[PDB]
Amino acid sequence: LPFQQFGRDIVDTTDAVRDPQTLEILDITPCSFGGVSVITPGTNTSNQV
Amino acid sequence: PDPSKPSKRSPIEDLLFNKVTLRDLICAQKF
Repeated sequence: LPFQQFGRDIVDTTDAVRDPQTLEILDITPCSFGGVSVITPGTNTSNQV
Repeated sequence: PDPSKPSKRSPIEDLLFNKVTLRDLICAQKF
């Protein structure tokens, strides 16, 4: 709606902002991340992973 | 098991599966 700039999600996090010059919807999504797991045999068998 | 069903589940097993079920909340946690 007019006079409505920011935005929030269910958990109260800034997910959208409005550009000052040219008003527009600007979603904010964090870049990808995650865990890393290493699969290895015994170090006395080989060294490949 | 019922061959016609693609998931290969007995007729009783289908009823159980379709009865518990469970920006959206799931994506909020992941971030």
